[PDB]
Amino acid sequence: WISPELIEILLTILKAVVILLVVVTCGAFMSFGERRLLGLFQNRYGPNRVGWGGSLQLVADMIKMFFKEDWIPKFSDRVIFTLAPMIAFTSLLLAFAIVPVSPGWVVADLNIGILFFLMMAGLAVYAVLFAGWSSNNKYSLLGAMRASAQTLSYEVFLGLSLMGVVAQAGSFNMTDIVNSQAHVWNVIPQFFGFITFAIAGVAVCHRHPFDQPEAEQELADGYHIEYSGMKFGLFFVGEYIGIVTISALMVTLFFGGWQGPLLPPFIWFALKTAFFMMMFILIRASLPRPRYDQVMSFGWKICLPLTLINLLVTAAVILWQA
Amino acid sequence: MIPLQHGLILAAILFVLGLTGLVIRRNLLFMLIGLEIMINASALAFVVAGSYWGQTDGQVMYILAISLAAAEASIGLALLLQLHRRRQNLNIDSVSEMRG
Amino acid sequence: NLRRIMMPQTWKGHPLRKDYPARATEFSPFELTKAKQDLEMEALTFKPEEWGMKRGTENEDFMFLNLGPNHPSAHGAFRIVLQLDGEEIVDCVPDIGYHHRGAEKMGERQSWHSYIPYTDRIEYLGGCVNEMPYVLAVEKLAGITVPDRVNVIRVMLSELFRINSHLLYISTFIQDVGAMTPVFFAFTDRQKIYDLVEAITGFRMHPAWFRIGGVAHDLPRGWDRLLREFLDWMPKRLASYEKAALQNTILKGRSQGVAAYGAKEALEWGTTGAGLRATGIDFDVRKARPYSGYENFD
Amino acid sequence: MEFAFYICGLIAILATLRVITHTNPVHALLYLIISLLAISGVFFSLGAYFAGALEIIVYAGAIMVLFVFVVMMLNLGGSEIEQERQWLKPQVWIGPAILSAIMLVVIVYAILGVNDQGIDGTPISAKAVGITLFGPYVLAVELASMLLLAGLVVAFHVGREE
Amino acid sequence: STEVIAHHWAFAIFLIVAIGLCCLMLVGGWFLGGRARARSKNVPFESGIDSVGSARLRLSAKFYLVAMFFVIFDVEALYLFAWSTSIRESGWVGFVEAAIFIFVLLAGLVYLVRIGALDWTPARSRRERMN
Amino acid sequence: MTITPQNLIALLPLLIVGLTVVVVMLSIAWRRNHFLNATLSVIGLNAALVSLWFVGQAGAMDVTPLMRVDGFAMLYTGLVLLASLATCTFAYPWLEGYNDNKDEFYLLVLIAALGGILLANANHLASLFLGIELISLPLFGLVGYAFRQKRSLEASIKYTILSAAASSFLLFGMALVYAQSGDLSFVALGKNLMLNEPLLLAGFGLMIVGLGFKLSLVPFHLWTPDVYQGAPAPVSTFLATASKIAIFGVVMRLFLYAPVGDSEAIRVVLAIIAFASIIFGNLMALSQTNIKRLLGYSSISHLGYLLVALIALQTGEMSMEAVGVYLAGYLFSSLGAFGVVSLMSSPYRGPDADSLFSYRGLFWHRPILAAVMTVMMLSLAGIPMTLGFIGKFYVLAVGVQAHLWWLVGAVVVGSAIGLYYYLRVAVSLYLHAPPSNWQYSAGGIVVLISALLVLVLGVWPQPLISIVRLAMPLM
Ligand SMILES: CCCCCCCCCCCCCCCCCC(=O)OC[C@H](COP(=O)(O)OCCN)OC(=O)CCCCCCCCCCCCCCCCC
Ligand SMILES: CCCCCCCCCCCCCCCCCC(=O)OC[C@H](COP(=O)(O)OCCN)OC(=O)CCCCCCCCCCCCCCCCC
Ligand SMILES: CCCCCCCCCCC1=C(C)C(=O)C(OC)=C(OC)C1=O
Ligand SMILES: CCCCCCCCCCC1=C(C)C(=O)C(OC)=C(OC)C1=O
Ligand SMILES: CCCCCCCCCCCCCCCCCCCC
Ligand SMILES: CCCCCCCCCCCCCCCCCCCC
Repeated sequence: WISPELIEILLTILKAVVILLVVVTCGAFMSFGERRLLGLFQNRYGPNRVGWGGSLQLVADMIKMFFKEDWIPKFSDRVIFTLAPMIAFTSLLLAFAIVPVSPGWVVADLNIGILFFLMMAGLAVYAVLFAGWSSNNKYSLLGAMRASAQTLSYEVFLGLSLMGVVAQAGSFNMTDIVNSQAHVWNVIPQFFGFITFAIAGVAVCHRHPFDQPEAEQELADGYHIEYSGMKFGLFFVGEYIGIVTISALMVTLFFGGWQGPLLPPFIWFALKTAFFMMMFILIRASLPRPRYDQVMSFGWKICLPLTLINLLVTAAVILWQA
Repeated sequence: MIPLQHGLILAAILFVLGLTGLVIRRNLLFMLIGLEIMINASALAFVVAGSYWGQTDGQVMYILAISLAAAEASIGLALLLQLHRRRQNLNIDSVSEMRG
Repeated sequence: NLRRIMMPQTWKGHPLRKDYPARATEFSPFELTKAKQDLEMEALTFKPEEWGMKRGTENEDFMFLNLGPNHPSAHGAFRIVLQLDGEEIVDCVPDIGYHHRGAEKMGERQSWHSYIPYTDRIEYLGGCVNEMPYVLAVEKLAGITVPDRVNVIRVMLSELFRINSHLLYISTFIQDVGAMTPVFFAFTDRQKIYDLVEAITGFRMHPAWFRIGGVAHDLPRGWDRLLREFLDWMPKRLASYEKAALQNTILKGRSQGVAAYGAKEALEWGTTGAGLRATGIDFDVRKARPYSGYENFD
Repeated sequence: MEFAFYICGLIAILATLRVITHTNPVHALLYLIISLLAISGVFFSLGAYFAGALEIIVYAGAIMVLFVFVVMMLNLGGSEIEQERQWLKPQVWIGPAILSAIMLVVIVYAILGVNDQGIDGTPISAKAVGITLFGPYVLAVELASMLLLAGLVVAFHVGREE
Repeated sequence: STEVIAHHWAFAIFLIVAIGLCCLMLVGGWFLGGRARARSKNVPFESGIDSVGSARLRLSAKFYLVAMFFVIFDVEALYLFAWSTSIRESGWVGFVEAAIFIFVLLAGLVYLVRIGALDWTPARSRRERMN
Repeated sequence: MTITPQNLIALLPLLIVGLTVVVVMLSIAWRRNHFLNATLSVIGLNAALVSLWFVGQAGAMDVTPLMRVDGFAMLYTGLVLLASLATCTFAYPWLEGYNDNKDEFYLLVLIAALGGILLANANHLASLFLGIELISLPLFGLVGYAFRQKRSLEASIKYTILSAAASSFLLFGMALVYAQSGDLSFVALGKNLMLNEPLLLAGFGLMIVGLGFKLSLVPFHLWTPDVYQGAPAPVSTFLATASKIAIFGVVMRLFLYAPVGDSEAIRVVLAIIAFASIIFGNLMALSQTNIKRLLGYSSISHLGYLLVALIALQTGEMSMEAVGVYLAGYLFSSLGAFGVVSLMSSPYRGPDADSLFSYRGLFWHRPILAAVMTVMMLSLAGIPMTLGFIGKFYVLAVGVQAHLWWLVGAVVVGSAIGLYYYLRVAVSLYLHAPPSNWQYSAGGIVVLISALLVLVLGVWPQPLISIVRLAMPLM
């Protein structure tokens, strides 16, 4: 089995496996990082005792989550109940599989690209829907209805917010998208696409301020009330992986991806992705939660016309300069 | 090297399955689901035909097909809402008082 | 609907009667059995027919939801039973009595002096504010006119605990609206107040420090240093809370126009304090019926 | 390519057969999701990448609306399952079974006589579909916008409360 | 070629290992640790008191009209997705077509907003009474 | 190919109807005004009707692969525009009694008229599919416009489900045809053939299933009396005239242009469908006490007569002008009959007046409406001095020229059965039974003008013959 083609195949497979393991590790260590960064933003420390600087807090949480009683309620639809954390873990991981983290480091150089991300987000809503319905809990059903309402709010304009970047690159492929930002990052021309994608991508992960399915103050944590043990941990690890994926996609589409003047390309990609991960934490710490009817009104009356007008203006600019 | 006949046969199987579901189900929601299966099978047949000829027209007809499917599902859900509001049941045999 | 409101439905007797025994040790110790647990859990279960509520319309069913006693937004042992049409509240029944401590019955059970710590725990974020009307009413019974220094000490402790309670209230409102950060800083401000309050009274939450005829001790040497430190610390923190949270338009959209009532509704329900004065009725006890030397402050 | 086509088609056939003969509506919606994912995999195996992407994209939203309506009306525990199971009898399905079978037999007999050189599966890009869509098919785009407008107006007029 | 089939294998292994890791963590959570036994353990959580009814009910959502409209608007979005990847090839004539399409879309949206089709807030939650 | 300014000039009624759809909808968004929105809709339809003159001055040419504009498209666009204008005129006094919102009716009528114009100009399988759905879906809304009633909701659900099924059938047939041929244009359906390829024939059979549903042709006809009775009476007017006329026009164009129109198997299947349609539609209307169901079975029979004229399209040369003359006469007679039904049901008060006991003795309170309705019953019967006879005479001449003797005998037998039930209605008008607004008067003027046109062109048909012979497509 000594051939350049085969060893290139295993090299690509090994690079994909490394990307997958690093993304899952970043989700778990960013549960820990959310705790530490919230401590930083709130003039405190967060977990800094278990290990050096709290570095073993994630290990202790993982051991506790594994040896917790992982139960399935007798009143629940058992197969759907077990299936919902699997969807929550896998959907935005698969969405990460199109992110080019470096030249030569991408799992899937798909022709559809950002279309595959839209596919995975549209699949990702069903995790919360199935968790809310199957658990046979009133608060969880209210959370599932709120999650569907949220999906109505953002999915109408998420892809349209990406369409200006798609129009400028002339392609759905994400490597072409980062190559079209060789001179100017897309946050400058596609600024309105950037803010609408920021809103819709925060709403994709059901992160605060769009945590209405899991609203603690209203629904007492909502759709995942009956979950415990590693199914609950699956929901939150999938949420943090979704934060990682949305931040990396924001970097890839609007901030040049890995392109930068001095540092190695992965250093630039990791720095920008870490900045937007921190921004996820900071907006969780900073701003209050709107009512979900107000969120639906904002998505349908403000964001969607903004994305349509942005696409029209972007096309007029492109055809004027061609 | 997929034969065109195999794709057409798969689309025909899905079409007749959706038609059977439309006939044998009294619930209006399952009838709408069978209608969705029918139109999706016809759109799959168009995609197969477009891929055999190497033409974009198969996917263009697919796009028009799912636009019709979306608007038809919208109208069917509105009518199902009216049937549930005005009958408290989704039995399609109950709405049969015009005859002869 | 003349049913019990403090005691469970399967309660025998009327506890504020003079022949009803006060102490729990008069009766058998609490023995939770399976039959008793099933009985009192049946008695706690909401019955919508007893409150004139239907189970739904013809088109849809109403969801009867327990908002409490264990809910993050219920401020204690407190249940509201929500009749929900989707997310709309058709009607609600607030179910109280889960925090009944028999404090009035205990008032008949303790001496005039030994009852003061119970007055502290009537409104447990209030402290010396709760002590003040009791000691003033006892001093009316005793024919006592306290000196001016007592009046100023009691006013200062009352205003410190009013700031403590208001800090908790504002931060928890912001937390309930959705922004969780200002509660950390506001409890730091509460710790500055508690530095002064611990130094003066020896205790944080329930000082039990007012006395019939005065206060328990003189002010310790160096209290003014702690008061000056808190008065320097507070206003920048409060301005930061205002700008960061209370002037955020999402918080305004969550709160402005929400659960609104006017002067007539405030008067007919006995609403006092900030709700009544929010209706425009300028009624504060410290101005209308001045007590404890509050007339000497501007 | 043929591996993906045959396995995705088999999964789509089995999931659709599970859909039309199922009692629980939420389970039926999940099998419908699985069947549409499988048909999208069939689309990807034939080189119709845009059609497969749009198949997952717009049916994930559409079945979400179906779930909303199922939660609004159908889900009641075992009451709707018992009512739906009593609606299905051996006679009720065996009636249209031969009708669908002979329709499939006639359609398959007509299919098997056509000239077939095979589908090579060369990808037809989304850019080419966009060029054709806004090229020769301009009137299709504008009148499809009018069709979706009509769907909007009909849905608003019918599906209201008062 | 070879990079394409290498990326196909990488995508396959990525999906397989991700699903297998999820299943492995589910199995490890299921089998490790003890189990609790209680009389009311298998009762759904509703803040410590028994339910009135259950979660299996005809709970009427208020945004169902917006759900129909969302399905329609997602199909319009895919038409614009097809346009946006080939803007330079379609030229100004394709721009005029998409401008007409987007204008009809926006007129339908304006019509839906103005007739109150997108409003489902109850009257006591519309926040009319402010200072 | 692109869109030339000349192509835009040929696109004028489509552009005007789409623009007035947008304008009427924006006016609805601004403020609900029943009078203003009805006026804007009829102004747009009249503007398209008078822009037909500029379309005629342009000439006959192709607009994209999807559309072809010739005199045939002009004639059928004019027919569907007249049907839509009459539907709006009948709809206003009916909608005056409607408590809910009335302005969406005209929006749905305009979008359905747009679908009719597209079917008039359709040269493509994509155009045919899109025109069919652009007609059908606004009719899902219009048939169930009074969804607060049992019958309108029943008719809406039946029409919606069955038309979705027919659209799926038609789309699968189109896909099979495309898989055989490789082109979706009408002229290329059978160019690569030996014309009886099994997949092409099966595709055209499934398209025949969908199109025969839309044309109420046996055995895809069972929806017709239910949906005609359940729907509001102006909706029944539109569904009987514009949908049938536009779909039969695009079917004529498809069978004229496609090389598989000359296949013998398709001709035999269509002959069987036409025979069964004529006989069954006439037989089922014999014992109908409801005027709407009777007119539905009547529509089945009349579409059977038109199908007879379509079967002889490849053989003779008179078939297309026969279809034009027949469709003009049938449009005017159906407008008169369904308009008298609408004006008797106006204003809306719940259940419409559709029983024959309601129309029994109509002459003693509404003499003009009784005269119009009896003229329409004579015309639908194919009695001389009416335009319906001129259409029946054209159908018989076309059938005799092609030696379709079974269809000729079917037309004679069905005409006798029709004589029975039409004369029953017409004489029940004159037995003995046991408004005040200018829009109602406009509806009365419309049915009176239709009656006078039916009488005059039955006596003197030559102007209609010359007009229809002028409306010739591209060979
Ligand atoms: C990599 C991904 C992560 C990236 C991280 C960084 C970006 C994070 C983005 C966070 C987005 C939060 C968006 C929140 C939208 C809330 C809109 C809403 O519903 O507001 C409601 C409120 C009052 O509602 P109203 O309609 O007036 O009242 C009707 C009452 N029935 O209405 C109002 O208060 C009106 C004003 C609404 C303002 C909307 C928010 C503006 C945009 C987000 C904040 C800025 C983020 C940074 C942007 C780039 C800056 C360079
Ligand atoms: C209150 C406001 C009221 C507003 C008015 C409403 C009522 C009146 C409506 C007026 C409509 C006018 C339509 C005019 C169509 C014909 C225009 C024309 O000039 O056609 C001529 C053209 C052939 O001549 P030429 O132009 O020289 O062509 C050479 C090569 N192109 O001819 C052709 O190519 C074919 C032309 C014939 C096509 C059919 C005619 C149009 C549709 C008529 C439908 C109704 C017919 C049945 C009723 C007949 C009654 C007598
Ligand atoms: C490999 C498996 C590792 C499992 C580790 C799970 C750790 C979950 C912590 C997430 C979290 C939860 C649940 C949480 O409730 C919370 O409070 C709002 C946080 O912030 C302080 C969190 O970070
Ligand atoms: C979680 C990070 C620190 C914030 C601490 C929570 C804020 C203060 C708690 C308010 C509160 C009070 C007083 C309270 O009494 C109560 O009932 C038990 C609650 O519901 C659970 C409350 O939320
Ligand atoms: C917070 C950043 C999260 C990144 C997640 C994705 C990273 C996947 C693993 C990438 C490993 C290889 C990096 C590139 C190697 C070549 C360059 C080396 C010098 C920087
Ligand atoms: C209460 C009303 C229920 C209506 C159910 C209708 C079911 C119809 C099933 C028809 C099955 C036909 C099977 C084939 C028959 C032979 C071929 C067609 C006739 C020649």
